[PDB]
Amino acid sequence: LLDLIWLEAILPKTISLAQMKASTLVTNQKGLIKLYFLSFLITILISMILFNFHE
Amino acid sequence: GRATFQFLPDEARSLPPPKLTDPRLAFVGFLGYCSGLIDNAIRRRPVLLAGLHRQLLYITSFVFVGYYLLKRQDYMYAVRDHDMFSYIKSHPEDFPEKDKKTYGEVFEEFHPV
Amino acid sequence: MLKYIIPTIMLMPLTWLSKNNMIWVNSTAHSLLISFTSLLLMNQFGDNSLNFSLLFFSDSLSTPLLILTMWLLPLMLMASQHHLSKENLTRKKLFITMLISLQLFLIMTFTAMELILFYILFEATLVPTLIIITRWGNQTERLNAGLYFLFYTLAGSLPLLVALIYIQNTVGSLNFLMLQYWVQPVHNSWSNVFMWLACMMAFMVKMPLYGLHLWLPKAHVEAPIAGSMVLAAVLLKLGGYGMLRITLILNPMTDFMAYPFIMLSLWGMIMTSSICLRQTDLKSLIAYSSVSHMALVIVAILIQTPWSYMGATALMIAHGLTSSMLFCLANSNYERIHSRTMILARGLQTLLPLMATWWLLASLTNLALPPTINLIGELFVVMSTFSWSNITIILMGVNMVITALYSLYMLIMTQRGKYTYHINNISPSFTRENALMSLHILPLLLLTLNPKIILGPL
Amino acid sequence: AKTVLRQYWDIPEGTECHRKTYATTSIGGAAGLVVSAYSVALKTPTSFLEGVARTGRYTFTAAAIGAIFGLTSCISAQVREKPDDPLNYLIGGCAGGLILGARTRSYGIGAAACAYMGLTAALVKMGQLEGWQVFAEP
Amino acid sequence: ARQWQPDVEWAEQYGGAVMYPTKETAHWKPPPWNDVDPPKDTLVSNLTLNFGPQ
Amino acid sequence: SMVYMNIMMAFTVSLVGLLMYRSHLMSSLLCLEGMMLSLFVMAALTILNSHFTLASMMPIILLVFAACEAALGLSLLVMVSNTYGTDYVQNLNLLQ
Amino acid sequence: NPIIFIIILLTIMLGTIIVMISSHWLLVWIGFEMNMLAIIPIMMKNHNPRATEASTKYFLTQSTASMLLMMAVIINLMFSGQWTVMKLFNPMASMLMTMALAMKLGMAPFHFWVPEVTQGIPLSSGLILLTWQKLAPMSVLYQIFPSINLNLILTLSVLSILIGGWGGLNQTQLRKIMAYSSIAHMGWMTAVLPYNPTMTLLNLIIYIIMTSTMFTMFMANSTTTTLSLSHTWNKTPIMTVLILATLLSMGGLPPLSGFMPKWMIIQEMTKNNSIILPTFMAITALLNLYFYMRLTYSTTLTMFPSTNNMKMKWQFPLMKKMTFLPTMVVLSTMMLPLTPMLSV
Amino acid sequence: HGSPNWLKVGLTLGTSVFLWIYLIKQHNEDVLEYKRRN
Amino acid sequence: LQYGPLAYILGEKATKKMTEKSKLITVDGNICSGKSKLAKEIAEKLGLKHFPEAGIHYVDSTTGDGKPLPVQFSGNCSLEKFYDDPKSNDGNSYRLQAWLYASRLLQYADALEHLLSTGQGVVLERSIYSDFVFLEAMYRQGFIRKQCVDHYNQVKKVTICEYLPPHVVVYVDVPVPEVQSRIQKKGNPHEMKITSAYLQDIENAYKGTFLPEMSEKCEVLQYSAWEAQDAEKVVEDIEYLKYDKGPWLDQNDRNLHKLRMLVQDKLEVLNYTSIPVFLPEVTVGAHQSDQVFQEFTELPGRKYRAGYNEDVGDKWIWL
Repeated sequence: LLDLIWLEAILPKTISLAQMKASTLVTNQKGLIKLYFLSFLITILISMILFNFHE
Repeated sequence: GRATFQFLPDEARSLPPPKLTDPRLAFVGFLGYCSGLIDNAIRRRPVLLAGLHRQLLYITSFVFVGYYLLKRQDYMYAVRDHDMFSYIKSHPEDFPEKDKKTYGEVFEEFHPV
Repeated sequence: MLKYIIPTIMLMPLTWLSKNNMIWVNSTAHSLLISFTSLLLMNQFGDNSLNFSLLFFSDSLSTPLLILTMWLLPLMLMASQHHLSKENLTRKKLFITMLISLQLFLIMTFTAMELILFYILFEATLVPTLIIITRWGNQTERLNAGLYFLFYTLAGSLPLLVALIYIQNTVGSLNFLMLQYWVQPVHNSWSNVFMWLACMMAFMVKMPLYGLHLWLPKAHVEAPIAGSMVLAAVLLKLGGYGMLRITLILNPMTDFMAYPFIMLSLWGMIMTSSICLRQTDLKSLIAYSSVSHMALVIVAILIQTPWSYMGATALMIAHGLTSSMLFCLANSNYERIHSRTMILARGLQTLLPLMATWWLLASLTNLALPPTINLIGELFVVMSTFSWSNITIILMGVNMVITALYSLYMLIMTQRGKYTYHINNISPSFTRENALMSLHILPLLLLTLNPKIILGPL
Repeated sequence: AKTVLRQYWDIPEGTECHRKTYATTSIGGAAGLVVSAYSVALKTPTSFLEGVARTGRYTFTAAAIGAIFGLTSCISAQVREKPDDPLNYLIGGCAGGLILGARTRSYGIGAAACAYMGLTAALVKMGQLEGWQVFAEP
Repeated sequence: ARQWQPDVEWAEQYGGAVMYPTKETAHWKPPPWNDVDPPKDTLVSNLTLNFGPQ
Repeated sequence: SMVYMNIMMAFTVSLVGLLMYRSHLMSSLLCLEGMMLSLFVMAALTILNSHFTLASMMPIILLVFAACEAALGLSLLVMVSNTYGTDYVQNLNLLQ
Repeated sequence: NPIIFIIILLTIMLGTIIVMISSHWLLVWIGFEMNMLAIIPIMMKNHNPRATEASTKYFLTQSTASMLLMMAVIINLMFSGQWTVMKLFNPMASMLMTMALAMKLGMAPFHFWVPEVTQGIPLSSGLILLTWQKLAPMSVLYQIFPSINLNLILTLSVLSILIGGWGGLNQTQLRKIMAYSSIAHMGWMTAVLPYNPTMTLLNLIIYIIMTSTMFTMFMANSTTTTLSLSHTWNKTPIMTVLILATLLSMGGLPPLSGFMPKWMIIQEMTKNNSIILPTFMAITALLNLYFYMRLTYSTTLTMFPSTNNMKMKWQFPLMKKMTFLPTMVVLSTMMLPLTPMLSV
Repeated sequence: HGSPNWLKVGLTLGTSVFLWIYLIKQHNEDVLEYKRRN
Repeated sequence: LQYGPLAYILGEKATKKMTEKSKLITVDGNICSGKSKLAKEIAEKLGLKHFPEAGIHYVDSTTGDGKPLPVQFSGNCSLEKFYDDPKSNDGNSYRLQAWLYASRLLQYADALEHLLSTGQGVVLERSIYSDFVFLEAMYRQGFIRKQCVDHYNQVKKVTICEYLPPHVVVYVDVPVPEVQSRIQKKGNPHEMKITSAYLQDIENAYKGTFLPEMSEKCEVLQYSAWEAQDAEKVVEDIEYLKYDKGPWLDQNDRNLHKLRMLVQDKLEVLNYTSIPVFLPEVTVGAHQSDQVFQEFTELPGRKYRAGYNEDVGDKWIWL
């Protein structure tokens, strides 16, 4: 009730934590060649505003 | 570091050379001795003591190449220390002479349990 | 080691080079012959110290620990042949060669001359163990247990490399333990916590605390043919000894934060043996005994100042021989009844009388009956941590209470009768079944005569 | 930019509890505009409007963490014993994380938002306390 | 026989469309075992010029 | 002078939202060939007042590849319409 | 068709030599211009309508990634007019330089260049030819090296393995599983490039070897992970033992030689009092190993060889230079005291 | 009977003797080129 | 048939052997009608190497020397065991059709292999297209299921991509289903009582299913009578020889055609039909199960080591 629960709850949470976020990065990369390039432009502008990159 | 784009330059003459019966040169080609046995094992030979003419010339390959490779490895450390010791020899202000003090000077911590 | 590794690699092109079924007798013949040569140059003298040859050996001078590593390849081949002999000879030649390939790296380990030679050999294992876990088991929960055996051992051991390379270019070079005469102390800071903590935590993942023991009843429960790497995995757990090499020096003055490792591993000791008396899987019964009185060394290393190193060394090879044989008692008596359920094996002690002594003289070493190698080990630990604080006799005394009721519960389940079933279970414990069950107690009670061989520096 | 940190790490140091949490909601407020938002917005094309609001809508949800994240520190910096400490600034971790715990309901997120944020909270001010430098040169 | 559990379901749970392990989502396809030519639609009714009373 | 700001403002005929989007992909390949003459001119204004005497062969060679480049890219854009009849960049089958 | 297939294939490596043999930014423009001209036929050969709709997604990604480079040249043409390949004399140029060239090597931004091409090209045969295009711009970052902003080259590289790692646990198609962990092995080498830019090439020469030997193993039938089951008991059981050895080597385990780079590359990353930078990445490539374990749990445990089909005949493909690849890609960890004094 | 190709069987036996004698002459020279230089 | 790139740049194999002697011909027929009464009789005059129809032992009839190994290792559904047509079984009666299709495909993959190597015409008995005619009365008689019918229907669009069609394809003189007496009077003790649902249905399935290849550009030469017997023997000998070049091809579809210039119809079929292990390379089975086409992992996964004695018969040292 403890040795198989609250030691097994915290670290095999990490198995179910990364695979929750390994699904948001193939199923939101679903094609959309229109939407590759709208997202390259956000990356190219945010390098101008953010930090050291022009300095 | 001068005399650019050589495999190994002219000035490597005064290095020993790395003569044979060194265990690396035994080991270089020992993996080739293992590799020729694999070369039969991929193809359903089914020998594992197959044609020796394929099982030879792997030994000849690695040992010759690995010898001719190691002549610049011992060069590059020899040219490494050669430039460090010169910069040690000039600029004594960056290299002081420390004082020799025995254990009559130090009062260390002292932490017993 | 001048050449102990050099004959034991020559064992490897002998097995495949052999004939048919002679491959069992050819390997076990020559493997016993190293046990003279292992003893031979070693056990020399002896007063500061035996640096052995070169950058490859400090001879395992004050901690012998290595003769026991060389019994086992001529102990496991006679054990593994029970249910292995249905596969192909091409895979039967494999399972002997990787087992020798596990003994090769352990031989350059424990001696190792360095701290960075240690790690690359500390991690040179876990590849030939994992092959014995995944292939050659029983029904499933092998594969997740093959992954729980990783990712604890490997997640912890990578911050060693960050700290050991950090020492190698900070203070001289770590390459020798005898260039460790110049040691600057390590004070109380906010970076020197982590230098202590990352260098220590990768050893805790093998010899477990009460936390992070979650992989230990996974690999031992679901386990190869007849304890065949389970005998190896009990040595490998106590082959994480290197905290004795590190923490004696190399941040010597940090006891300030020992306390979350003391109380976690001193209260966990009194509980993780208590949590096993309701086990129903027999091989998981032993698997928690191996948690408890292994974790007594963790409060015996961090508490320094010997009369503990007298005992903390003797406890590493106390159940090196005991917990090996208990797995061999359970790798046998499973070939006949095909379950590891402890309920089912009743009606015994009439059918197999000759092995009744093998149950008791196993379980009489946990009761530990003071003239053995066991209560010469605990009673130095008891008289050590008494001098830390007097109150620690309570928890460690109740440790002695519950394991008395614990060991007999495995004995007394066989003293019943009428057997109700079982037209099988005929085999009257053949000549092999007693031979590999012997050579355990035969050195175990022998060394109790002059156990000055089993001592640290100290 | 880096000068925001040169007005964050320089002047207050525990005291002046309004300008501490006025500047420390600028940084965490700015990251709500970030790539996460960018990505989702682009991904769903939203609509002519309402859609836009909804998209940002969650960016507004995000804002709020850096509002309390000085405030939990600068209250508890002076009231106890008047340094700034690793145990001082630890307190801003959990309840600072619990904004993400309060919304998008807890019992599986919120305490895990509490626990791990408290780990990464104290190490930051511990960083300059030992003089840690991430992107360095010889 | 006895040795372990090499069951059938370990092939279909690894059954290759997208390896759903953290949710069922908008899966791609059952991708083609041969080389990839589903969309064969290339045809036109050619031009119908009358060179008549021109 | 201001003859460089216009034209460095005119280099933003890439602008990436209109470098692959939206459909009728010929509209996107248009500004790929029209991104030249913002490089062919921006080089030619610099080599010519500052008498380099030799680097002015480089604006001649700047066209010769980008013509052959875009001609290759226009070959494939027939092949997307040879299989369909419409280019329509919201064609997507091979996911990522 | 046969002779002209060499002349196309020959000029691919002739395009990348001029990238290396150059003292002049105009010639490095021509160098990997014509590579983007002479890859497009190799994409085609069997004319399938995914391949035509894949090279065109390949094409314009490497037209713009070309085109920003010539923009970066003409900026520092205005500033001091020297055209030798060296430091770029302008932070508005070098910023536009590095994150233009980050598309051809594709880093973690400029994302789907890597999976969307390599998946579903019916030429899975090779497509080992995508090791030249990882080799040409690395030969450009060896010179530009003492002029960068030191934040952008790390932020593209810290994101590199954190998102090249997560991306492929959700996969079956083993071309994508090779396409992923190809951004990750571009993450380890450009995290180091500001600090001692040699002991970067050590990681690259290892990466050519271990990846080239992975595709040659794959050229019996293998398409999908379920097809990676059905050749242990059918084709050759020695293939199953070999395909175990390279993966466990490419994960970085210290009994093999994919642990050769890291072991050396942390000798350089600390020694520069940067400790929190490697401890993030060294623990990040750990779930880059859960590709490989759970891939080795397919072939090496006899997982369901059903649908009885006998290959009663021998194999005659061309496994060229295969007998010497897993003898320098596994067993070299003892035999390299100085590979970094030959390559240095 | 035996039936090899009988063409290259010996080229492997002829390349090594070309390689080794080229190696040893390069080695027995360079063993003296140390003292000839030093 | 090409041998690598190096031989191919010196002498090509598209057309210097096929001097109109391609003439790739097959038959369709019905049971006991077009077996060898007409098919095997015409090898000469036209020089046509006959190939047999089918059987379990075709893989045993290659790779050697050469004697057929028994039905244990090639475990199929056993010609003259499936005549019990087990509508309720373990089973499986579909597992015959997998090995029926793969023994079919290797004949046609050696067919094209033989032509460009030599230049001879080849008569086949039943091509790869005949296998679906059985499935019509395999379906309506209750000894098959669906989700097995679709499987080879999915293989058919996968494995058949490069196959140039046959040329003067003969539907043999077939009766009005007099086969009920032909299956009895000609012996055949296990080919037995099973009624018109297997007789009439495949006969209706020769007409409406085989018609598109019969309406493909290669002209057919169809008979429907008792037999040839010197009435359709010479008439399908002489006037098919006039239909070999003259009345021969319309869209031409098979010529080793206009890419015969060391191009994709010259080598890239004659290099992908050599070494016939890449020809049944997509003959890999189901996703996982299919509930009929299976083999267990270690029993009968242990029926492989019995068929793997030394794994290659003879090769010795020193070579």
